Amino acid sequence: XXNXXYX
Amino acid sequence: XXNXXYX
Ligand SMILES: *[C@@H]1O[C@H](CO)[C@@H](O)[C@H](O)[C@H]1O[C@H]1C[C@](C)(N)[C@H](O)[C@H](C)O1
Ligand SMILES: *[C@@H]1O[C@H](CO)[C@@H](O)[C@H](O)[C@H]1O[C@H]1C[C@](C)(N)[C@H](O)[C@H](C)O1
Ligand SMILES: [Cl-]
Ligand SMILES: [Cl-]
Ligand SMILES: [Cl-]
Ligand SMILES: [Cl-]
Repeated sequence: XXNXXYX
Repeated sequence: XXNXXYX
């Protein structure tokens, strides 16, 4: 993970 | 990707 979003 | 670094 480590990313974010939101999709 | 998804991992990091820095090499
Ligand atoms: C992770 O490194 C890339 C280069 O490969 C940069 O372009 C990017 O800004 C950097 O990402 C940030 C944001 C993220 C992905 N949510 C994490 O918090 C990382 C550690 O920092
Ligand atoms: C997403 O990350 C930001 C930056 O650290 C926090 O401010 C935010 O609280 C966080 O979102 C929470 C709530 C969410 C979107 N429902 C998910 O549970 C994420 C993983 O954590
Ligand atoms: Cl994560
Ligand atoms: Cl992070
Ligand atoms: Cl999402
Ligand atoms: Cl690197």
